[PDB]
Amino acid sequence: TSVPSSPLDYAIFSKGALNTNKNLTVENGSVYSGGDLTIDGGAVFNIDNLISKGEMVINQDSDSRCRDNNIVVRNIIYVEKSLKANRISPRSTNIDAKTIYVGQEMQLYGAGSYKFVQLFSDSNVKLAGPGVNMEVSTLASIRGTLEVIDGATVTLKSNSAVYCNSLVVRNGSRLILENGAKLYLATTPDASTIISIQNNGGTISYSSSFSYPSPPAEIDEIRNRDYTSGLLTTPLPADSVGSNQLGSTADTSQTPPQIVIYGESYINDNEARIEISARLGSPIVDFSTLQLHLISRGNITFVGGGLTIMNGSIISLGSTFNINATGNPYAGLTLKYQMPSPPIQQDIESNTGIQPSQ
Ligand SMILES: [Mg+2]
Repeated sequence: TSVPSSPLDYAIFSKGALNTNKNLTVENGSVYSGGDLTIDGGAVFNIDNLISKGEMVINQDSDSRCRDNNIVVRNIIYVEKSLKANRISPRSTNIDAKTIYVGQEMQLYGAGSYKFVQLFSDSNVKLAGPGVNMEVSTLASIRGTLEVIDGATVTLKSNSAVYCNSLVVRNGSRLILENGAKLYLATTPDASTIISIQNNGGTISYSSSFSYPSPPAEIDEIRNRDYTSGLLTTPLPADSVGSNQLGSTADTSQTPPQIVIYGESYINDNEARIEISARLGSPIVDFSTLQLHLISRGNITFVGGGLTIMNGSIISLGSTFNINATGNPYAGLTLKYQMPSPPIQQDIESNTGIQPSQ
């Protein structure tokens, strides 16, 4: 349930708005955006936390070089504003999270399986369209309306507890209660809605007097933490070797070695490889050979036609951040998170000054 305080815990950390590339695969760590977080089609994540301090948007892309979104979050999805899962047939957006909080509206249009242990919304939750299927396994607190339309379904799993102001279900949609599930509604719905509920041994309390569950502590922690406390405005380092526009520090005390690349204005990967080769004193064709940390205040671009595989992390400390693939928008990036070694942690801390609040 703990959410990491330091940008070094993140597979991808963005100070400002984050726009991902298509066919992004992320394994381990967390992902954070201090502004709007736009996830492009074909995201496949298996991460601990996914945080946006703005709007979150999850896109779909029917190009045959693309694929479905499959987002698995072991702890928390946090969205300060609205979450919007867009719809492009015949794609799916599958999301499986322990805890999701959305401060404004949750709008699920793209088909997919959305599975939450606990859901907290400070507004409405709207599912619209064929194949849009949500399951709540334990708890949900929805301060506005739960709207389930146009073929969408919602399943309240056994012994779950769900608290909503209002419920609307119409247009070929269903709300399913499994055994012992408890639904509490502050109001009484219309006839059509009621006849769209399939109650398999649960209980519905209509126009019920109840208190909402409040989001777990972790939520207010995320809301009140300034994730870039202490951040300097010093430009990221550059050095004369390699590419004059980039800087680097290496840790060769392990094998494979670790390296941090700094690009104040941007980083492009073929230029990063020139910096890497110069710093390590050896030829480098790719990155699977290496633990790599890329830190910029501009965009990070992967220029190959093909998939880039890396181990490490990506940190943007600029106002906004795009991960771009210009060889072919579908080239893809696979990122396996790895914590930097202590010397590289210290180097990054020194050059940026981020000091998380204790
Ligand atoms: Mg250089």
